[PDB]
Amino acid sequence: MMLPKEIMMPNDNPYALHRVKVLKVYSLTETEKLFLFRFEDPELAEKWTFKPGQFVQLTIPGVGEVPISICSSPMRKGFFELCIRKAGRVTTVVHRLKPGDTVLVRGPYGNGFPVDEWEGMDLLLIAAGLGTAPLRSVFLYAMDNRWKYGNITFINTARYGKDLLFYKELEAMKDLAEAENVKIIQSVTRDPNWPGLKGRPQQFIVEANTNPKNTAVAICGPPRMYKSVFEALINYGYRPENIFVTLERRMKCGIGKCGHCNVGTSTSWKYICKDGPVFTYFDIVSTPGLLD
Amino acid sequence: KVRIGFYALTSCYGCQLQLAMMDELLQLIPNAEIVCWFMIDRDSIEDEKVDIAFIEGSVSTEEEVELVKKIRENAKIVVAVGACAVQGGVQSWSEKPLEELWKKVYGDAKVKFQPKKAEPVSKYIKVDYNIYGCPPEKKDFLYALGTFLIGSWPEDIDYPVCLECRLNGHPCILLEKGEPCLGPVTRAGCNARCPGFGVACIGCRGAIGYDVAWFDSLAKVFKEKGMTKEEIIERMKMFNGHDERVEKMVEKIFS
Amino acid sequence: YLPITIDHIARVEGKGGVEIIIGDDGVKEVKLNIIEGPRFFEAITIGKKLEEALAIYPRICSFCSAAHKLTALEAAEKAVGFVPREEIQALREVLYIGDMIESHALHLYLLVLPDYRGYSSPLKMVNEYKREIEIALKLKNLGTWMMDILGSRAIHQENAVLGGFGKLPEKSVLEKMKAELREALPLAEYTFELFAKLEQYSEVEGPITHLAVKPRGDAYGIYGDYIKASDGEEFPSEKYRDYIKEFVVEHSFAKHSHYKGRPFMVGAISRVINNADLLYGKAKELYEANKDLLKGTNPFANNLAQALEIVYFIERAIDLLDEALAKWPIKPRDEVEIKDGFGVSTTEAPRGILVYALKVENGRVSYADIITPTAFNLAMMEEHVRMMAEKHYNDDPERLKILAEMVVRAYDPCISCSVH
Ligand SMILES: Cc1cc2nc3c(=O)[nH]c(=O)nc-3n(C[C@H](O)[C@H](O)[C@H](O)COP(=O)(O)OP(=O)(O)OC[C@H]3O[C@@H](n4cnc5c(N)ncnc54)[C@H](O)[C@@H]3O)c2cc1C
Ligand SMILES: NC(=O)c1ccc[n+]([C@@H]2O[C@H](COP(=O)([O-])OP(=O)(O)OC[C@H]3O[C@@H](n4cnc5c(N)ncnc54)[C@H](OP(=O)(O)O)[C@@H]3O)[C@@H](O)[C@H]2O)c1
Ligand code: NFU
Ligand code: SF4
Ligand code: SF4
Ligand code: SF4
Ligand code: FES
Ligand SMILES: [Mg+2]
Repeated sequence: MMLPKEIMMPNDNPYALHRVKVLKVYSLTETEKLFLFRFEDPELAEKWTFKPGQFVQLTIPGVGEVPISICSSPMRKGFFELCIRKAGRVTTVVHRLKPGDTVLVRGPYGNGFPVDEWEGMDLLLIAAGLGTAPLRSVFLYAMDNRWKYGNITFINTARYGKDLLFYKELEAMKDLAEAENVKIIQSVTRDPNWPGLKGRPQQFIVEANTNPKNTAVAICGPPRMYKSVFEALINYGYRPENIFVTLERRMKCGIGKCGHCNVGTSTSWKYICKDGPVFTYFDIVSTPGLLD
Repeated sequence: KVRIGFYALTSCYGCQLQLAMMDELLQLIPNAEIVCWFMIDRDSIEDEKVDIAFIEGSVSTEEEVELVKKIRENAKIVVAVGACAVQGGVQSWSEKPLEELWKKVYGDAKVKFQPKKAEPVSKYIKVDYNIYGCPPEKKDFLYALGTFLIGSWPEDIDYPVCLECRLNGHPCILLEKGEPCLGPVTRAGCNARCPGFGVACIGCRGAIGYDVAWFDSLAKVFKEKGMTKEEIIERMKMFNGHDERVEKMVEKIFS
Repeated sequence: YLPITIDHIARVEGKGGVEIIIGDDGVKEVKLNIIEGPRFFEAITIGKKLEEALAIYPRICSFCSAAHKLTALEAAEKAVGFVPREEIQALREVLYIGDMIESHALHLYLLVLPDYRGYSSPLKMVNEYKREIEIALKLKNLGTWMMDILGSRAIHQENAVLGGFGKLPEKSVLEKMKAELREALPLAEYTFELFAKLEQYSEVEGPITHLAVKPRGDAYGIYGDYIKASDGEEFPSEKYRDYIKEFVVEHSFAKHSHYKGRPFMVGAISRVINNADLLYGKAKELYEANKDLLKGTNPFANNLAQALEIVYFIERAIDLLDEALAKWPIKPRDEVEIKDGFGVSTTEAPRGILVYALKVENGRVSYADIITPTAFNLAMMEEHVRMMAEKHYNDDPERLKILAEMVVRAYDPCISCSVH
């Protein structure tokens, strides 16, 4: 968002960090934990609002900072949630955080999904692997604002059945969601012994309950699945002007100075922290190299 | 308290001396318990359980291979300190076999102790982290010890000395005088000491890992300025004598 | 019974071990086991380029890296027929004095002070003997900062190139160095008093052959062309192997040395005994006052001689800095062309005489011979440990071990330079 004096401090320092406390730790998968945070400043906690799809810079003191997307809805005011996978140094230190500990956060950064201009149209969310958390934010924003959006579909896929993000929440939500114009599809790709569904999301796009001409599509996951998902969506009649995807590059600041999250070419040179992380379909089509 | 042990293989004790001459070492005593460091302590026990083991020197004795196997058994983290432990040091500059050097130095006499050619510690055990230099910088020791005390680990360096040479504004010896500077392939952290004093880098901190040390490009640059192949190879193998990349990469550009 | 063995000797440079072979008639045999691995510096440098081979000679030890670097530069310059300018030689002497200050202060305060003060580590002496550790750190920092300014660093100096320096500091830095030496002179005085208060054990009283270098010029110093003896005779530096014999013992990786068939001693006490009359200033006043303690018969006078040498070398460094500042500005380095030759340089290390014999053939090293002070001192160390052990025979093993370790540490042994 455009929060003043709390996103850049009264000292006008964009690198200034806010003190937050971890209240709940929940292990989703083996290398995955869901963290519930709140700002130790009550006014800052009550004033901090974000957009679905935006990210924050989580500074573990003495180790470094990492960019994490927000998975909770912005209308759950006071608290925000982060889902973090153990990939290396900083995340190894993060996974040792027990409730009641204090960590530093600045944000929110980037542009989220344009959920304000998605008013009065269907929602199709396609989440692969770790991309469920930003789409969890979008999904919970849609569920809190159900009267605004039409039929919504949530496709969540993972390599194994134990690596599905928010499997318990989405499985518990499926009842009364099927009656509330919400369809949840959860599938695995490399697990042929999984009792549930199997296959890639492009197989389950046909099983969606969304009107193809009036649907907003949000895709999050590895860059390699994007081309196949684009082919499937274009074949079924989803308009290319409504397809949105998220990309990841190396980030050190999140404000546009370190120059590490660069994509594109000399014709269209862009930065993830300033021009994304949400990109449109035509941006992905025009310049190669944004995928893989 | 973190249990730290400093062990001496065949070395000049430069790394232990560098750690001992730091004024910040007085801050390590309240936060860490030094188990084995014979240079400063006399009550130090060799066979004890240490959280982090710092190993100095090359493996130039059979008893040293037994000691490093014991250290790997007894340590949760094994850290190789210095060029001698990381890449064999300057003792591995010569490719001549052990008996030739022994006959040249000690003549035809017996010592009853068994020596061997200088090899890095990584050949006999698994070193989790490395500290580079000869001797390593005080900043390297500070960063490594502090990150270990916080529970993290140091970040490996994959950038050349030229980075710190260009941050400090030092004149480039390779562009002006054509001197054989090994800086473009040597790991940073020394703040470009030798190029800042007008000398050329001899690569004490070692060549960059992760297969991004370009000896072929540097050999071509040296070849344009009138150096034979063997001079370039000896220069690059001064501290990188256990590197299999150097010979192949230079012979590629000279073929 | 069983030998009394110290597998690893602490607060001593390098890896070593004493072996006291006990017997019916007191002590029977003493072996000084040197388990530090051989690095073959005299063989790995053969056939290597001269400038590149000089950069790795200071890697023999860290306590006397500047000693090795400057002695190697002297040997190489003698081989190639080059004469350094007077101001460059003065700055090299200041760097060598910095090495001597650092090594002597480090030895005295962190290796032979804790065993006299009843501790097992200088890190345990932070709260009780606070002022002693503070002055220790100040002297060590002065030496380290002199080496950082002149050489590239305190260990393995890189600014010392063939024919001078790669880059010389500005004049104000030299003025600050002189001011800091003036401030550190009282610390040297306190160090000398503190080490005069200590004890020279009478169990090791005996006649010693003291070898030291004859200084060049008319002052106590480090550079020299002649080697003196307590027996009165003197021989040229290049003729060292006619009078000194190197032989290999079957219990150490080092070569023991003999002088006329007998062990001898090199070090600070030998320097004082041989060249006492060349001292000037507060060093000469202190030597004249305390000549009774500085008898060339007890190896434990070496620590006091080191304190006296610190006192002398602070003033000597001040004077050399004045001489160098008289000729400002200074060109950092002279162009040296490498002709063939054979140069032998005997500069006086903090622990004794350092002999560097280098032969140059077509810009490359063809013959290298290094004899280090500890290799000189090992035979006398064995003899004096034998007499100490026979004096303290059949006592408690711990007391014998600690007293033998104190005798060994009196020689400030650098095991790394022994094997080179
Ligand atoms: C917009 C965005 C949203 C993200 N959302 C999430 C999320 O919801 N959950 C989650 O688990 N992870 C998320 N990540 C990835 C997360 O930033 C990395 O897992 C983390 O930075 C790597 O930590 P590490 O300890 O492995 O660092 P190391 O591998 O040790 O590397 C150190 C530095 O590398 C940088 N870095 C490494 N990988 C990445 C990366 N993928 N993106 C940016 N910088 C990186 C960081 O600055 C980090 O400090 C997101 C990344 C981006 C760019
Ligand atoms: N957090 C967010 O909101 C967000 C947003 C954007 C990006 N991301 C990033 O996206 C990644 C998430 O994915 P992941 O790394 O966890 O993936 P992964 O599980 O390691 O592999 C991709 C998964 O998608 C399946 N898949 C489906 N269609 C595919 C296709 N066409 N090509 C390839 N795979 C296809 C794969 O099947 P196979 O195993 O058979 O290939 C596998 O199950 C993370 O790097 C995450 O940080 C996250
Ligand atoms: N002093 C001294 Fe050394 Ni480390 C010995 N022996 C070499 O100069
Ligand atoms: S790496 Fe260098 S400083 Fe360390 S022990 Fe080896 S030679 Fe000495
Ligand atoms: S002098 Fe050496 S280290 Fe410095 S920029 Fe030039 S090549 Fe790189
Ligand atoms: S410039 Fe090269 S030789 Fe000099 S300290 Fe740095 S890495 Fe070592
Ligand atoms: S994260 Fe630094 S430029 Fe975007
Ligand atoms: Mg020798």
